[PDB]
Amino acid sequence: MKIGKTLWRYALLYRKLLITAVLLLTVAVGAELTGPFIGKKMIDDHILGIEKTWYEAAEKDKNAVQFHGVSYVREDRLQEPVSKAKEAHIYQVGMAFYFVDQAVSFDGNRTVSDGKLTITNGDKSRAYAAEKLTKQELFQFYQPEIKGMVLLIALYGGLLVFSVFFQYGQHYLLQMSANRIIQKMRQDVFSHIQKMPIRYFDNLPAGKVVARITNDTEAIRDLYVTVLSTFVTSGIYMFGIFTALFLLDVKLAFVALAIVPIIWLWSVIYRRYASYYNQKIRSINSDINAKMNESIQGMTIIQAFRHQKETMREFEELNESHFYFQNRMLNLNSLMSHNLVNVIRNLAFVALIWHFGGASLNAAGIVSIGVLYAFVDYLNRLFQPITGIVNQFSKLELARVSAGRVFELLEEKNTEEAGEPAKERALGRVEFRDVSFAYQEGEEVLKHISFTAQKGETVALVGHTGSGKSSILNLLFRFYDAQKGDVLIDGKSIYNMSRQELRSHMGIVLQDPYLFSGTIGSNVSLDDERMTEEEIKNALRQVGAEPLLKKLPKGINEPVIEKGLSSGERQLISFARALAFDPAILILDQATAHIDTETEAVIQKALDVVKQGRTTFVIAHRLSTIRNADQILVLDKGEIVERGNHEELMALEGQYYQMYELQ
Amino acid sequence: FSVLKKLGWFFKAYWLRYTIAIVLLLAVNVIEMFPPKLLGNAIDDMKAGAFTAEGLLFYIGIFFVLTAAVYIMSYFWMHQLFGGANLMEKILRTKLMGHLLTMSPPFYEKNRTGDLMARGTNDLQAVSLTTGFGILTLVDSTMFMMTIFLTMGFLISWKLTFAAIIPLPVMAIAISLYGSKIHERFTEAQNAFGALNDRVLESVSGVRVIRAYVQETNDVRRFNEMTADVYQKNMKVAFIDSLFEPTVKLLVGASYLIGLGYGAFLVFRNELTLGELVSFNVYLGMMIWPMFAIGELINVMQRGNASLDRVNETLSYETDVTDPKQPADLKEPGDIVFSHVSFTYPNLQDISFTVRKGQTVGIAGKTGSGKTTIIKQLLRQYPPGEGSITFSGVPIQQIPLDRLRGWIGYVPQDHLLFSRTVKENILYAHFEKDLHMLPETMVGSGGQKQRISIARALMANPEILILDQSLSAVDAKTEAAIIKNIRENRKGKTTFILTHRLSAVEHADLILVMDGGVIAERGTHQELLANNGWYREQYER
Ligand SMILES: CCCCCCCC/C=C/CCCCCCCC(=O)O[C@@H](COC(=O)CCCCCCCCCCCCCCC)COP(=O)([O-])OCC[N+](C)(C)C
Ligand SMILES: CCCCCCCC/C=C\CCCCCCCC(=O)O[C@@H](COC(=O)CCCCCCCCCCCCCCC)COP(=O)([O-])OCC[N+](C)(C)C
Ligand SMILES: Nc1ncnc2c1ncn2[C@@H]1O[C@H](COP(=O)(O)OP(=O)(O)OP(=O)(O)O)[C@@H](O)[C@H]1O
Ligand SMILES: Nc1ncnc2c1ncn2[C@@H]1O[C@H](COP(=O)(O)OP(=O)(O)OP(=O)(O)O)[C@@H](O)[C@H]1O
Repeated sequence: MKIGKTLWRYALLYRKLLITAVLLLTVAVGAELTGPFIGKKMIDDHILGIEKTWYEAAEKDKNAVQFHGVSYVREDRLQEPVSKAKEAHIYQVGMAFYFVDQAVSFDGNRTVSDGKLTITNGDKSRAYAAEKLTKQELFQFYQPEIKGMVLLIALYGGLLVFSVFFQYGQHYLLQMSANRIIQKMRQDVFSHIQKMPIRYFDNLPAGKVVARITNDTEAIRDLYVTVLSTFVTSGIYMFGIFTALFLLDVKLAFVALAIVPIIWLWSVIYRRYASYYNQKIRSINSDINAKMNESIQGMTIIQAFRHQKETMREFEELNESHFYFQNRMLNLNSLMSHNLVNVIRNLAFVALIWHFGGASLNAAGIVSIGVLYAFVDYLNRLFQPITGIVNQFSKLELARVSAGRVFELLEEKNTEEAGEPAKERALGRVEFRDVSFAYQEGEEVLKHISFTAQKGETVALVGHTGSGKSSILNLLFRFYDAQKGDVLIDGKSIYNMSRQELRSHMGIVLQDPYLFSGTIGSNVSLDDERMTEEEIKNALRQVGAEPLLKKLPKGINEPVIEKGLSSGERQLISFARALAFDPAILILDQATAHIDTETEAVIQKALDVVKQGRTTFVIAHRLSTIRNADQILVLDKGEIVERGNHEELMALEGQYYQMYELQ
Repeated sequence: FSVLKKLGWFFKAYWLRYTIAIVLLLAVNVIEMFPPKLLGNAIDDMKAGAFTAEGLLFYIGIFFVLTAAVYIMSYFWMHQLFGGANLMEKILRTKLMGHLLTMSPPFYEKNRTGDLMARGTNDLQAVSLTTGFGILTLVDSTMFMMTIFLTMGFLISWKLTFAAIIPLPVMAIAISLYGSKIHERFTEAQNAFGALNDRVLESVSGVRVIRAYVQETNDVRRFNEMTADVYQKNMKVAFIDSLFEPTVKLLVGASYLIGLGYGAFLVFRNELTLGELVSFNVYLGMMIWPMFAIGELINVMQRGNASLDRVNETLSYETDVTDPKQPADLKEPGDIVFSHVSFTYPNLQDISFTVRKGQTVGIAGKTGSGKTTIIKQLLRQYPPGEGSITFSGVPIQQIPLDRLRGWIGYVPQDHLLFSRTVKENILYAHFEKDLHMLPETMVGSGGQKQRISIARALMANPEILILDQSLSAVDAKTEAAIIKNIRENRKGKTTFILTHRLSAVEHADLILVMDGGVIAERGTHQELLANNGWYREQYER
């Protein structure tokens, strides 16, 4: 089993949104990256276009610039080509611009002494006259390009607004995708939780499972957002920028491409050390919180003993290590993060300057400052997301383990497959036959528990702790399987039917009335969605006094906005639910170790209302309020020590006498 | 003073590393403005005729040294300014829980433990983040903005600067407005997710009932509805969240476009160069961070003002009595005499009784009557009432706390164990047999743990041993043996047995039966036989 394989298989769902987002992001990235390419053109061809040769031509009007004498036209803007014609240049020396009205054979170092521009470059090609371009003249030679200056600018502007939309959508789409996947995930998880054996929740706490449902799936949501909004976007932005660099230049693009291994090694070592430095602060802060919590509820005991001042010792023993590893993480951050980003950025400036100077002005030519500017912008865009990339790469492991946890929950095969209800009332003829139930292995807890409760209700099971009284309830609802013997209802084997069918015959009023958050009416109905008016009837029949206090319990009355009130009223609601659902068989796993005063009196008044007309199992331990039971059974050692009526055990003495002797 | 000193006492004694850090930070701020201008100058020198190998070598050397300087200065100053955050975290933890310990439980344990545990993490993190990150944001949003503004307003132009800068105030205000609502709509998602979590917990605890009445499909139908609501809230938040990157992209591309277009226009009027254009664009590139830094600054300085008021209220405003009063004291606690004590909880009414050195005494009574209030007051954990509790003759308050708590050997009815191993719980009784039984293993059987508490209290070899319902878990034979053994060992020592069973708290020395708000009588076991009908030996075989 691989976490990534199932993550990909889950991403394949909702693939339409993912493809839409990926393509929108790709086009937005391309549109944006085309901006610095527009800037390069708008610099090199317009601002730096003056350097191109000029020809004496008043013919191409509306674009032929006018000197103090004749009018001139650019080389590539020559709409009526005249070939050589009259060669002229506009050279730059320091800040001054100088017009040369004659052909030039070489370019290089430019020197002006007395209006005689000299270009030698160690060759002394010639000496040429010159004229200072003044100020208005320089502007006149710049006006022809102004229109283009505007045009490309608008283009830039346009794309920007364009990209904005194509930048919004994709992100939003990605969000939906991830979230929806999580939703899917959650559903499946919960579904699989309703197919889980009760053993699962018996050998596991509620907090763990709820965390494995919600918090883990939130971690997986963050994992998907990390993978998509960071790695995919960053990779697309790298591919586009590198492509643009390769179109601009090759060798400089080879230098820029030489940084990917740098990011690889940076990320590798940063993760290798940050795993240490972050595990050893998460664990230590967990220890810190555990120590602080274990030493706050004992403010009455820690104070009144010799440890009010000894807690500091072992705490600080932990805390100095916590702070030491915090500082170690700070050191690792200092040797990386924005610092290495800026180091690489300055190295990139050095690479640009070195390449251009050594390969362009060593030969005294082939300089494109538009390429320089585009490279500068491209590398500024490139060097933004490296820190986030490395941070997320380091963080990925906790999301990996959480996804693995959810996959293990979603993957194990030991589950119960059922869902079929019943279609009749069983009449409560439950029978047992030498059931030999073992919980873990070899250590049997029930020893041939054989009996047959007739339609006559109140087969009380009062016995010893650690005997199997609760095992009876567990096997009755098939929460566990006996692994031997047999159980029947009207002669039908329990282990040859469906669990939902079986539990559709029998109800339960547990010792702890479960008061699900919400309205009392739904609570008693347990949100059945199949009873409408019987709920209020079956409640008022016994707790008719309670509605007299405030509003209507069915009418969204809310005394249960704190997971409830009086425990008697709490057990009364449980009784009302059991009656409304109206099972054939009825089990009362009543455990009242601390009876709440005389409130139990009405509780008994409720019991007699429900126990009648059924097959009731009262797993009590009072042996006084159940003296009318049709068949008392006493359970010790895991075997039925004694059985009989309320009076047949008094004559025979035995375990029932032993317990009732502690009257 | 005010919000300054409220955290300033931390680096008031640490000014060295909280001033060298500022100095190095400002030095880096100024020096970082060089590389762009040097790049522009290199461009302009390449364009002009004058350029040799010496200029290239000189430029690469200066760039290298500037890189190394910024790399060392950052690696040191930021190291100092975040080690300061670490130290402030360590100081705030220590001080908070030191207040916790050096306190009493009358009104504090009344205060919810949730708030106390939430402080020590949430508000400590908030204040430490203030000290570090809020200061960094102050430096980079009050100076770095002004420095770059003037570097481009004096070395590039005062025209191009304002044009390329006009969109950034709009960007900042839009970011603030977006944050004003994303938080408002984040509470909705978080609390709907909390409701789904509550429902899942409620459905997973009541699994037996759910599957008993075969409602699991409804449950799954209820779980899917809430999941849909969570998703809907997440979408209502992501709608806004996806407006962040587009807006910064728009208002940074607008800045770049204004810079480039207006710079080309100015150059056409011969007011800039090309190197200046490149340098100004690099400056624009380096100006992004302050726009977010201002928002981070305002957020942290708005949060801290209250996230530190919390710690102040749970650290300083607390004023209770956890210490003794006058040097007055009795070196020996042998005899304990009460006089009209009326201790009340934050109960008794005219209670008076006596004890003596080497007296194993017992107390009993009914429910709802002051029975813990007797020994609880003797432990000095709640405000004193009327009367006097004198070991010899003088009021209780004068008795020192250290000696008193050292004298008392207490076993509580609501037993508690801290150390994770029983050995350390005893280093903090018939357990020689419990050693040869199921369990020095680990802590965290009720009777066995009560035995551990008894042994731990006895290990003090005290003079006033208080037992508060410490024998209700063990059998009658076991508790009888325990009391006999302790009385024989502690023959010349005092004991204050207290338990619901009226068998081991009558015949030792005396029984102070408590009924209602006053005493029923101050007789002994023999007199207890001839008295009002109550829980006598009738109810115990
Ligand atoms: C130009 C205007 C005209 C007026 C100029 C006046 C001078 C303007 C200067 C302004 C600079 C800033 C001063 C800050 C306050 C000083 C105290 C201080 O810093 O405390 C520090 C140590 O204490 C010192 O540093 C004292 C240094 C000077 C006196 C020692 C002799 C050196 C003389 C030098 C020769 C020059 C002086 C010669 C004088 C004859 C740290 O202590 P603390 O941690 O804060 O502890 C107290 C708070 N706590 C308990 C909460 C922790
Ligand atoms: C206006 C612009 C419109 C643009 C078009 C809009 C299209 C409509 C929008 C939504 C997409 C809808 C897809 C429906 C798929 C139906 C099932 C099927 O048979 O097809 C198969 C598709 O791949 C093949 O058909 C190739 C043959 C199968 C080889 C295995 C896949 C090879 C991946 C190389 C293929 C190129 C990979 C591209 C990577 C980015 C399913 O293969 P899969 O393994 O189960 O899942 C692959 C998912 N992936 C493709 C995302 C990787
Ligand atoms: N989750 C479990 N896993 C394994 N064995 C269990 C589990 N729950 C109970 N048992 C075992 O089942 C046997 C009987 O337990 P059961 O809960 O049925 O007792 P009980 O008679 O109802 O006791 P009590 O007086 O505590 O109500 C004992 O061996 C107990 O160890
Ligand atoms: N922590 C407390 N805070 C406030 N009042 C308290 C506290 N504990 C007890 N009381 C009150 O003290 C009054 C006197 O009886 P108390 O509850 O102290 O003793 P008890 O319950 O009879 O004894 P024991 O605690 O040994 O069972 C009762 O009315 C109870 O309300």
